[PDB]
Amino acid sequence: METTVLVTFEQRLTTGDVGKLSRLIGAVIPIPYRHHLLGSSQVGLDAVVKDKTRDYSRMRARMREMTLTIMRRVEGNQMILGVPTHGQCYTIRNTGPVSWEKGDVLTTLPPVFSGEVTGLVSVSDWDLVLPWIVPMALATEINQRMMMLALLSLDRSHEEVRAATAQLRVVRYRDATLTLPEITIDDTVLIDMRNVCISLSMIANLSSEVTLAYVRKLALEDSNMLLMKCQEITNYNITPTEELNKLTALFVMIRQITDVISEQPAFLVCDVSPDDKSALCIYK
Amino acid sequence: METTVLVTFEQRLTTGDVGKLSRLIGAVIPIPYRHHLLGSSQVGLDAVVKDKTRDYSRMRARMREMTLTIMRRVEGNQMILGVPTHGQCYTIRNTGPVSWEKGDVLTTLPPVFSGEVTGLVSVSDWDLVLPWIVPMALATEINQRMMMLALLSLDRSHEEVRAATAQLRVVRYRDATLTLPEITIDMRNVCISLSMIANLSSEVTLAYVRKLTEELNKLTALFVMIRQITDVISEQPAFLVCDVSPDDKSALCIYKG
Amino acid sequence: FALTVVRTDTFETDTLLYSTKASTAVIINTPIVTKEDRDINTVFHVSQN
Amino acid sequence: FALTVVRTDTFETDTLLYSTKASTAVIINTPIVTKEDRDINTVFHVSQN
Amino acid sequence: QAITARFFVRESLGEVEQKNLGVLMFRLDTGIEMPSTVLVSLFFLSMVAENVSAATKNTLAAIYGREGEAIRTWLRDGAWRLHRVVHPLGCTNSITPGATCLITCSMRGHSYNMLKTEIYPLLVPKEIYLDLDGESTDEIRFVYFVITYDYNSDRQGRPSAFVVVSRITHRHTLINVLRYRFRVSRFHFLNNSISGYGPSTGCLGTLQRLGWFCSRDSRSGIVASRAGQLSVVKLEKFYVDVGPLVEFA
Repeated sequence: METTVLVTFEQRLTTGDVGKLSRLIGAVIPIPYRHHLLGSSQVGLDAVVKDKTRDYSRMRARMREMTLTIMRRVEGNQMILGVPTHGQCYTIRNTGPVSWEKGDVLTTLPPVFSGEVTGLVSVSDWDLVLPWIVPMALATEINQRMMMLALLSLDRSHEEVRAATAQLRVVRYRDATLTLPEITIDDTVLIDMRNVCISLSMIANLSSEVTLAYVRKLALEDSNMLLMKCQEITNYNITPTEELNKLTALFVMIRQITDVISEQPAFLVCDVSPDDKSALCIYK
Repeated sequence: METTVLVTFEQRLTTGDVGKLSRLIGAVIPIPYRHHLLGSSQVGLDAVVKDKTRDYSRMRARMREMTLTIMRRVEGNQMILGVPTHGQCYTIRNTGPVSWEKGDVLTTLPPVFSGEVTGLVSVSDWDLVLPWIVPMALATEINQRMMMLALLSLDRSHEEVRAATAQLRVVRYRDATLTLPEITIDMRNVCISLSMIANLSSEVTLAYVRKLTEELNKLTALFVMIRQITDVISEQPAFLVCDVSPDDKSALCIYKG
Repeated sequence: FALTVVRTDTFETDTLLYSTKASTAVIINTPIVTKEDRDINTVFHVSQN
Repeated sequence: FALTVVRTDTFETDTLLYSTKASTAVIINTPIVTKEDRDINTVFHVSQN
Repeated sequence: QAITARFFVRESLGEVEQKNLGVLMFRLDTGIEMPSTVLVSLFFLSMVAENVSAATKNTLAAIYGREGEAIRTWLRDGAWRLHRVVHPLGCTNSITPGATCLITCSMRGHSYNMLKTEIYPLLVPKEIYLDLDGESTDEIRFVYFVITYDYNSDRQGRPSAFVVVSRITHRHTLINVLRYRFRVSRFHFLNNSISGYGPSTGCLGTLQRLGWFCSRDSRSGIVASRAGQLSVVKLEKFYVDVGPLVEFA
């Protein structure tokens, strides 16, 4: 479609604002249309961070339907959002509150959801809140706990669900403590949780009896620190080709059930600056 | 034209090693990081095959997390490694045993000395073992046969699944075949994860079928194993050949991720 | 009970426009041209603010 | 029990670096300019080996 | 800037394409050891996909299913389809009216006649194309190739395939909008998935990116050759980007 976006703010930027645009001009914006020229109300997903129902499920789904840019060029009021051509190296400043674990896939974070911060400045009641770039494992965890803390509610009491979210909705990681968004009991969670149930009911048969009894007869052999918690939580066949088809189908089920809680890969980082503020990044 | 990272050698260079490198001008190189420094200790899958406790899943995950690079030239003790960029047309080399056909999707795996050992320019406890550069579905099937070796390998005590592992044991592709190593703690923890998925799939969703903190504990110990087993499947194919040079020394490719 | 039904209706209307001589003043720039490149063609956005 | 407890501390150290006169000779390349296709921030990669 | 590759195509597979350029070509190391390495037309995999109704299926099988029912559909229809065996590479350049067909298939870009006078459209046949479309589209609709089985009898029963064109770029939202209308396939898919206790099946569907196209100049149409007419859909400025084989179930 389009690779170099010109964006005009129709609102008012001052001396402090043209100073503060420089740091955001490191950062990243999703565009709704991928035009050369787009309105600043559309630029960014801040238009629907004020969805009043306010579900991270739909923040997630709309950034899945979005496409990222890289901000550039504080000249006048105009914004050069270079739509990054896939597989090229670009500098990206951080607003995600982590040092990004240099050497990993850095990924899109929809609305932080630990407080509603104003991203750039509040002019004309509009801020520029960008997706925060947190790594792939942290994003997979942050959607994992999203599904988990509503998975408990189908078969357990909702007060016990609240008391267990009181632990497990604060994510424990170095400089990465976040509070999950008072987890949305929703049809959006339902339509994929039912497919999680489908995949687990299918691995209930794609499971070989060898694959059942591997831990159960390795614990009879020796010990491992996984294997103790795995103890807690004639007889066999000689058809390895059908077991290969079992493993193929099982791999499809586990990759499907992982991509349930595993969102899109994004920036693969070339060089993080030594103050950990700017990252040369490839592979959108 | 592109990004270019230099290697300095601690070794006093052998002219035969320089000749083998000048044969391997077109090769591909495993590298941890695109800092412009590279030491010989950093360069190579020597950095993978040094802990003989460790096995093929972490071999593959190290080759995922570590930078895939193309050999360009050698200048005395320094080595020029041009880091490829997605979309450009590059000459690379077939160091693996598998032959290459045109158009094929091309994929990094670590090499295995189980029956098909192929050493290199090694001097002073460092080899330049280059990864097998192998087709995509073949790479996935190598890993599938490895995980079923680590699953079925416990029942060596029975003749039946002993015969099933010996029946597996072997991966055959076009015009180039190879054996496969026996796992009787990377693949062990991999199949600990697989066996937890297999056990708990008949254990955790039975009251979800009828509708569609204990449960969080169980599904946590399910899903983190699910993540750790999914991360070592998606093969991230490095190249995509336009034309193969005959006798399968080299191939002009386009680079992917 | 009783009901109020409300309804807006849309009317296409030619609307006149009267001003003064040199009412608002325009300052425009000499236009910049970006070259977007595709393999099949080149698109040039002229852009004058 | 006795114990020996070990402490990895880390030192921001300033170092001396002495050389001779003609210790290492440098050869400097001409400052070659690298120009790419015209995008709005027309960067030059100016480099010398 | 585009990358193209001259390929061995049999002179008994160079047709159609040779009449009217624009097709997908898949490669495969198949079961017979003497002709193992084969490249494949999109019309040639249409006679393997069940979604092409048997009249149109045997119509293009009457075009060049002579080669199909020689060895090849006995390796695709007869020997059961995997998505592994076939891999998409793009749209043909270099028509090649030579002795042996050497068709220079593109890898990435807008498939073009040389000299920039003619743009090669992608001819996607009708029954494999239409039925998984999303909304009304504007200029950058993306093409995805999805093989979708349905479990009937022989641990898979029947192979079938689709060419889904959608603006929805993202993987998981795209597989969820597949899961919207593929509830039937996952019914009988669950059925033989719970039939296989020890034996196995192999899962439902496999998605991959193929590129994007002009999509407002998109229209359907027809070609005609030996063995008659063939109603297809013409995708004009088809950018090519073969994505990863991403499976779902």
